[PDB]
Amino acid sequence: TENLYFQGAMENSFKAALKAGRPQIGLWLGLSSSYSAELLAGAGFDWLLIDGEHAPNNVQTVLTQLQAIAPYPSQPVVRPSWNDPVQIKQLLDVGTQTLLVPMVQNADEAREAVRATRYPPAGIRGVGSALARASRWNRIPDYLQKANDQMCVLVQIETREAMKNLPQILDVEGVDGVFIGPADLSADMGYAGNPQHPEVQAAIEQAIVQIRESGKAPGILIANEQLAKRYLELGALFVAVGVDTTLLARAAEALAARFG
Amino acid sequence: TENLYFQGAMENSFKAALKAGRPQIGLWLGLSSSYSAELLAGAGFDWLLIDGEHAPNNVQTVLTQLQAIAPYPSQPVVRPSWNDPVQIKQLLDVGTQTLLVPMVQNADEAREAVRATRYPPAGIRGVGSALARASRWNRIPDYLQKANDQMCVLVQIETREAMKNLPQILDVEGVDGVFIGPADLSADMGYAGNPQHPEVQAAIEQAIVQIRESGKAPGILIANEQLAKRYLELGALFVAVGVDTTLLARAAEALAARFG
Amino acid sequence: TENLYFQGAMENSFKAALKAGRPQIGLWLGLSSSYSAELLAGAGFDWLLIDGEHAPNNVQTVLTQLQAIAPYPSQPVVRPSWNDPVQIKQLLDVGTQTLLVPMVQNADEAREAVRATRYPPAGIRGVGSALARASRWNRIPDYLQKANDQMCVLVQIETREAMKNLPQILDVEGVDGVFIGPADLSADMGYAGNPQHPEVQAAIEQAIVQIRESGKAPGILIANEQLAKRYLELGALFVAVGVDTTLLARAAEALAARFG
Amino acid sequence: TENLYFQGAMENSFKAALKAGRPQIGLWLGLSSSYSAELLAGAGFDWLLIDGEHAPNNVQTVLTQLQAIAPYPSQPVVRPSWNDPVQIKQLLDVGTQTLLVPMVQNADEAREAVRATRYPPAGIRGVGSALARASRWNRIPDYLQKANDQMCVLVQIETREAMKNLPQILDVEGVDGVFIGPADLSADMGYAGNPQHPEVQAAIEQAIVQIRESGKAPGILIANEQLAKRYLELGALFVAVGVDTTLLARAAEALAARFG
Amino acid sequence: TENLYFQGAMENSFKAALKAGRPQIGLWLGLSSSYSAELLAGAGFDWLLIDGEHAPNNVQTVLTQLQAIAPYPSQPVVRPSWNDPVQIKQLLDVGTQTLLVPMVQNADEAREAVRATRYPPAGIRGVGSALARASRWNRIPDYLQKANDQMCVLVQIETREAMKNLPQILDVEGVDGVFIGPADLSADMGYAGNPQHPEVQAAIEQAIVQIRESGKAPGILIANEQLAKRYLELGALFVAVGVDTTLLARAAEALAARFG
Amino acid sequence: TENLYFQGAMENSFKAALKAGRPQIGLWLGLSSSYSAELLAGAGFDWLLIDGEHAPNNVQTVLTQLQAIAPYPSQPVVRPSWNDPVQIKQLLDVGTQTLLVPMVQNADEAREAVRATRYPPAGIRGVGSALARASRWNRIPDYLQKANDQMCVLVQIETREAMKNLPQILDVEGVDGVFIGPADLSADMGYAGNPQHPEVQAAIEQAIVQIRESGKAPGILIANEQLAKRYLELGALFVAVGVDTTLLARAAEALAARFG
Ligand SMILES: [Mg+2]
Ligand SMILES: [Mg+2]
Ligand SMILES: [Mg+2]
Ligand SMILES: [Mg+2]
Ligand SMILES: [Mg+2]
Ligand SMILES: [Mg+2]
Repeated sequence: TENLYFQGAMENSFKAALKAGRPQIGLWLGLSSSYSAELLAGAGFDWLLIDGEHAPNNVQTVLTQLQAIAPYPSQPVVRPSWNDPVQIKQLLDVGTQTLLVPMVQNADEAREAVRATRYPPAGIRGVGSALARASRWNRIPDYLQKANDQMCVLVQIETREAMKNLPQILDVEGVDGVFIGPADLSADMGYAGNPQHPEVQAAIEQAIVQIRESGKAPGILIANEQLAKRYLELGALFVAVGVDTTLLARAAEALAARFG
Repeated sequence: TENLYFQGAMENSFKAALKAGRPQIGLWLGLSSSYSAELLAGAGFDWLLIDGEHAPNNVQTVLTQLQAIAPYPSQPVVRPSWNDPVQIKQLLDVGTQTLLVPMVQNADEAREAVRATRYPPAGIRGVGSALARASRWNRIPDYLQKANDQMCVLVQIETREAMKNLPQILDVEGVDGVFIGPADLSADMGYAGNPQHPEVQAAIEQAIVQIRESGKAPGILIANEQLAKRYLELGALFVAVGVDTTLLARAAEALAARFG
Repeated sequence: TENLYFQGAMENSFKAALKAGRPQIGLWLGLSSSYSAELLAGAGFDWLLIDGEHAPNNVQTVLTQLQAIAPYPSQPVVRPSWNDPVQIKQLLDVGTQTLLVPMVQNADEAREAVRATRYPPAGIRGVGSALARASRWNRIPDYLQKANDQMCVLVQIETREAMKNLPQILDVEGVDGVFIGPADLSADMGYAGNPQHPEVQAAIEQAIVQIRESGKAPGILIANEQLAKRYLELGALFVAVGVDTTLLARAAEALAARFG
Repeated sequence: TENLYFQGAMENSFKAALKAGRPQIGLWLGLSSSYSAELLAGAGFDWLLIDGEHAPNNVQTVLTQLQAIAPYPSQPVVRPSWNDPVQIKQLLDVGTQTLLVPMVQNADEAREAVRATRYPPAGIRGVGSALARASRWNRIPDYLQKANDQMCVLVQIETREAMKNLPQILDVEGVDGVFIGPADLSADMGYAGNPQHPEVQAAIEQAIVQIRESGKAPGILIANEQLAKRYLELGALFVAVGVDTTLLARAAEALAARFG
Repeated sequence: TENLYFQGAMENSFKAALKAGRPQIGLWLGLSSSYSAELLAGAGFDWLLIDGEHAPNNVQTVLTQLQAIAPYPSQPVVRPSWNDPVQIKQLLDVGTQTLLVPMVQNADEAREAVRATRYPPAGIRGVGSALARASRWNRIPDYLQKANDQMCVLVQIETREAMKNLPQILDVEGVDGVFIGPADLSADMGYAGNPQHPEVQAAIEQAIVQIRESGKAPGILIANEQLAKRYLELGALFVAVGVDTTLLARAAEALAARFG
Repeated sequence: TENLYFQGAMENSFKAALKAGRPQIGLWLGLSSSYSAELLAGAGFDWLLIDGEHAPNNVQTVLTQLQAIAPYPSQPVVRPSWNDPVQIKQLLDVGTQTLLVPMVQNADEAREAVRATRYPPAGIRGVGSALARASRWNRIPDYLQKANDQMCVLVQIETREAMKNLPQILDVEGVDGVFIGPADLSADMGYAGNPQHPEVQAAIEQAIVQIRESGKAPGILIANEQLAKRYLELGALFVAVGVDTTLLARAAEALAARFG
């Protein structure tokens, strides 16, 4: 069984599902807890986003959430605080295989994101596999030779500039998905973080169509179910449909109010 | 403003509301996190139960949850793992003023629970108020003289033995409320922790009525809203109407299912 | 896949292996770290002992070690600090199914250990399965009805008194295995925690044989490999053959010495 | 009350006091503990500086110190390790509203500090308010529209270069205060971190006068009471008068020595 | 140097100083922080009391405080939450050699405290020295044979019952010192934790004299310096003269007040 | 003794041993635990590398590992995640005196590493010694004047570019040692992280010879003992001969396999 476990651990199931065009339904994790992460790992989502940008996470809390999530069918995705090669290196060594990189503005930045995930000559990933949960402390055989192909890089387009540079970003080898962040986008477009305006919606839907056309996976986070279904219909392949903090806050609030 | 903060830290608002016959709507906290505790402190509940019996909490995590909840209107209640004077002492020194004591079987045990919370001569509470958050490290004036009166002891009746001893338990001075645990009770009655059986409901209803007629506050945890309203109708004064882990688990499950 | 994950979370593989007379090779975990626990879960042991008696562990660190170990074939066993029903309750709710109970002196104490692990009417286990990782927050169907049968209670015999009471201890229903602690035993016999004396070895051998003849599983911790094989030869079924702190300390020492 | 709490939480009282020219007396927090932070929150200071530059703090320990301090009249100020937009973003999302930015050398850097705190179009603050304690997980109404005006940016001038560029820094919109760091300044001036030299004192006092003249708030940390009063007389508006580690170390040392 | 480090780790310097009649000046540690413990270990105290009774400490935080204090001349003493053999065992295995045991009421209880600290046949201390920091994971040679003699047991007398039993308590072999808790004592005597009353002072003075005449070490905690010197004058040998939380709280308060 | 402790703490024994040409045998610490660090501090190594680049460490876990290691003869060395002046500043303030800086490509970068460790005018180290464990909260006398000379900067050459720039790096004042990272080097040379190729070995041995020739200390990490002895023979002065995670994983694996 250990052998079975290790020859099984390497494979990036999320990446494989995106390549095959299987839509993946996700939940955002901002509770920054390995305990609630495990609870939510059993809810039935295809993927769970561990947010190191907008939730108080770091490399150490990412590690314990990956450990919590590990035995479940739900697949972890991790958002670094920015497109930082050092931070990406550290997240990969604790076992991150799927990265959601915020604020990717152009093809150079997208390329930098991809190269941060890959060992030389294909990138600049630093080698420390004996030390790393990524290789299970060198129990995964041929880890150094197998690692690059199982990395999944998803880049966020969150500004008008990023939207303008989209065709070039879609040309970058190793960018597997492009995620539209509606809150940051509408803010950049002058709608103060509220995406429910026709101009923001048009830019979002056009982008999803262009992304899918290139053969890459479109992604988005949207709490409105009707909009989520509509993005799915247009070809989005990684769609986060809620946020743990929001689910908890709204369920508790609605419950308290039912009792006055 | 510091004088003003301290001369109001002392006051037990939950105990005052129970004495006045104001019904208090509660949420159970099993997430064991100061982060989600603060989030839930903003939802509008009268009280929040920090569970040290059935959730992975200790004195240390109780402390950080009390700190998180402090500026909000919601009032903290703490459940020790058992009727243990040592643990009760430690919970009180970190600032706990309202205790929900599990598995109180008779009047002697209820009396022991009360005495654990009170300084001599009215009890056996150990003195270390310079060290303790309870007195805000001695910034609350005359803490040793004001502490006993602001302690609020709630005892759980969870077995047929406990239900038989209810009249005597209710005669114990310092027992402010009596809480029925329907799952433990139904388990003891032969229904395996499933309270939705006529015999269990009848015992619960009779106990609520009996508690309230003796001038004490009846308490209960119940996830079913219609049962909750019925118990409120009957005179229950501290009613927890959901559990954070359950709210979170069920909302995430339903969300995932809506997308298949 | 979630249904499939849950309908297999319930099953105690260690208990099943012991019942079938399959010898189980174990490693003791005193490092008190979810990080090294995961590392050691990949090494190939049948079972890992999370020590809450002689290592700085608590319910909280047990929980994170269980999460770390979960996806691996190695099965977790937990040692509480003593035969304490409250601590046992808390360990079970975080997901512990196999307990190694220290200093069990007689059949009454063995019976108390068994009853602490079982829901009424077969025991006194407190009910809080909505809150607990044990039921995966109620995602395991019919948890309350399936829990008792998957509990595996191992009792330590560590004194001459305990050895005398062995026949009666072995007659206790629910005692699945009997573990001999050679250090505590030799200490009680007047050999100061050093088990390598003929009189101690003879008592150990006789107990192993006696345990196995009664149809129960004999257990032991032994760092000496040849003694371990001998005890296996004699019928021992759960044998811990080293301790993580010792493995680490001795390998580092020998390495340093090779370089002067 | 929840409504009252939220419509009350948004307001930056420290910023309002500085605009009104009310001098604010502060204590530096380097103990990196939510426990001692709460203790010191009751001491009567107008503000408390949570030091992420010279004390072992990070985003997570800042969060728990803010939670500890929250119910007290003392107002939190947070120093990031440097003028880092990513780190500033993370500190703001956990609820930081007043920032003390070290090593601001010129007006460009001061402008970058200001823009890191503001949502587009006024800055580059990333939007993730559903996830954030800053908005109380979206319970503060109109958070996105109200947030920019409640941010308070204080910049540190700590070198001869910064002193030379002071007139231009004072022209930067959104810089509410300018803090002189005497230890770093004297070091840059060739006095090895000791500010008690006439040339350092002259540069400090001249700067305080120039700062106040521009209508912005001068600030400083000084352990000497006589110098503190003298800086206050010259118009300094945010003056930290001690450091928790120093208060503790000196009180304990003086106590031990009194007993030989 | 490792041999040299280990052959000096074993020795209890506090116990040796008490036996020689050298007065030891102490500081109480309620901050529950390994960081402030190290800071205070440099202040010049003979001993530091890590409080597990009235401060939010556990075995885990005791361990990190012992590690922090280790390289300094100040000697650690640990107070368990009560006279509990299980907790005492766990405290000893993490390296505690000097215990201050609260609420010892009679000679039987004093004897139980002593026996909890000693390996058979002189006591009931459980054997797990390979796992324990106490033996430095077996690097201290002949640990099992040297441990008992380096244990130092101090018992608190805190009630009128305890004062009556003092002669018998003092006849217990292994009781190295007797500590009077003036707050608990005055509370029991009817003075509500306020020891500054003639009757309480007289009982304290008489006990100090009685303890010292029996050849044992008298101990006390007292924040008032002149009372401390008086008790020293009378023969007290372990005298804690302040509390870290109090030192910190009072220095910060006085500082704030000097600035209004 | 406090005086003795402080006037003793300042001295960098590792730096002194390198200047005197005493070879130093090391162990890498990737377990990221203050507990196992203390265990390994007693194993007999001259130095221990706390890895903040490839192990999940941060400033806070470095701090607790330094505290754990402090009383032992083994000397701590710390690797930051990169040549980052802010991170270096924070590591120095918690007490790091010996730094191993990864990915130093040229003499400019080496100079930046050196200047990050030194107070003005010799570098850009920020001054906050009252707050810092580095000065023992200002108990080390003349800390500001003594600190620069006790800093020990070791730079890693890990690419073909770094190897080409070696002569210039060796000319940089304050670079005390040059460490070859074989895994990163062979990766850069096209051998995918496996250093056991003649071309990698030749580049390594030539570099060691050039380093020692310049009068600076060569260093390396190598798990093969025969290669370690061979690098030592050529003049390497800081040689790490194993990794804690590897020692633990391989000892546990070999043990499990001996029992089938
Ligand atoms: Mg965004
Ligand atoms: Mg119950
Ligand atoms: Mg034993
Ligand atoms: Mg400065
Ligand atoms: Mg006392
Ligand atoms: Mg490297």
